[PDB]
Amino acid sequence: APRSVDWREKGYVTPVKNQGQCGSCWAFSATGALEGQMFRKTGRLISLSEQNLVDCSGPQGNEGCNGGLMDYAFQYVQDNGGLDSEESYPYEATEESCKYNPKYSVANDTGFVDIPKQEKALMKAVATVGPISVAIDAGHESFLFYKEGIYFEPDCSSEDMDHGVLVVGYGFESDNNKYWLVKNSWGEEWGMGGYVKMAKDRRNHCGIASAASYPTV
Amino acid sequence: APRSVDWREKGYVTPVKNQGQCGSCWAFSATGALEGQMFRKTGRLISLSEQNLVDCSGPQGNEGCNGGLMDYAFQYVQDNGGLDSEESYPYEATEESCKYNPKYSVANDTGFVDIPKQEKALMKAVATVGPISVAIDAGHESFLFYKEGIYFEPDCSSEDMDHGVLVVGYGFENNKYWLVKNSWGEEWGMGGYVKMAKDRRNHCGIASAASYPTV
Ligand SMILES: *C(=N)C1(NC(=O)[C@@H]2Cc3ccc(c(Cl)c3)OC/C=C/CCc3ccccc3C(=O)N2)CC1
Ligand SMILES: *C(=N)C1(NC(=O)[C@@H]2Cc3ccc(c(Cl)c3)OC/C=C/CCc3ccccc3C(=O)N2)CC1
Repeated sequence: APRSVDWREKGYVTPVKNQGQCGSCWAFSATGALEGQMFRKTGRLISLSEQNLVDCSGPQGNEGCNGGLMDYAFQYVQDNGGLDSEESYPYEATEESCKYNPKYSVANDTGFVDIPKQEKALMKAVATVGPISVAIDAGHESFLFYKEGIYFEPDCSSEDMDHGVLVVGYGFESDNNKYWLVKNSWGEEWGMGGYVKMAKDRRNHCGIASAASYPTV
Repeated sequence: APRSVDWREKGYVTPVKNQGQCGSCWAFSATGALEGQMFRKTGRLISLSEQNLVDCSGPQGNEGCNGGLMDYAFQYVQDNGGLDSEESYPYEATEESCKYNPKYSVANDTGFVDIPKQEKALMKAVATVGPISVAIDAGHESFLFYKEGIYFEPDCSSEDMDHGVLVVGYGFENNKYWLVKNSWGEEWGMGGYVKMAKDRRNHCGIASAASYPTV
């Protein structure tokens, strides 16, 4: 793998979204990774309907605005045979009723892939694949109020993760200088324009390599 | 016909766009009446690609960024299948190479209907269908540096028109007006909109080249 990656600078990443008062992180994480893969494939960046996942992917094991898994989102897309654009199926930020229309579907998959739970396996993947759906331990007062620099929270857990995010690359900066560039779904006024630099290669910090995946496209 | 009409009140109209330093007025006009008809059919408002129509409707007789006519644009969407979204084929404000992809198509038409050269006939169309493609004489100063009110250019042409726009409704304020959507950004007129004088000897030829696409 490369030494320094940023998939934003390749037009692989849509602008930062906001999930608001609803627990749909998983669906922003899924549409992020599906957006980048549809992009490598088709050359067009089209924003995908997080609401389509929030509404319809209940049977494949999701909990609407109370939690979900990214791979379950990928599984819904494959079974459903598609996913509408953000434009046709806008984010209403509550679980509503399934209004999927196949005439607007702008994405597909043939499944997903689970990266081994090593930070180097997640490095190589972020490098050859594109942006990657990951889960983190986000429960700390200090994440909720993030600003800049490399995030490192001593009390962070490596096996119990609660939040789904998207890894868009990584790089360095004198001390412990490596990081994951993580796209969050809490809008632009949070973090470094919606992004958090996570500590990379400090014992799997916040469990970023523990539940990492991407859709096959 | 209803005392007053507005299609923005009913979500048939996408926001006022801007053609820039390119002569693509026919295209923005064409996409507007086609956006309003799709909403009629489906229930989803989706923004369409002027740049698709600027590049690829050449075979129908349109002249890229140096002009065109709305009915060749409608003909192009039938003589092609559908048309791509704004997001998949963005607007570059210049004539460039044709880049259409059928995988990203979100509109269709079964043809187009032309309205008889009469203002009364146009009132009925707006009221019974939705946004209507029209063509007007815009060469005049009171249009360029125009802020507010019912427009009236005493020396406006009824035969010779050079600018395609969209009619999104009409109303009363014994006065009448045309609720016309322009493509000169939100910065011009009434948020990109203009009140043309209505039922006043076919002012600026609003009713002269009026069409709308069927679905
Ligand atoms: C997002 N705002 C919220 N969190 C979720 O929806 C989580 C994200 C999450 C946590 C952990 C893992 C992933 Cl891939 C995603 O990794 C393994 C998962 C363990 C249990 C996660 C899980 C399983 C089923 C249903 C929900 C859920 C979960 O907590 N998902 C809502 C706050
Ligand atoms: C928009 N910025 C410009 N105007 C045009 O491109 C026009 C719009 C137009 C004018 C007239 C009519 C329609 Cl439907 C649309 O109706 C009468 C027909 C006129 C024919 C003029 C014409 C012919 C060929 C190519 C373009 C064109 C024209 O001026 N169209 C560019 C300034």
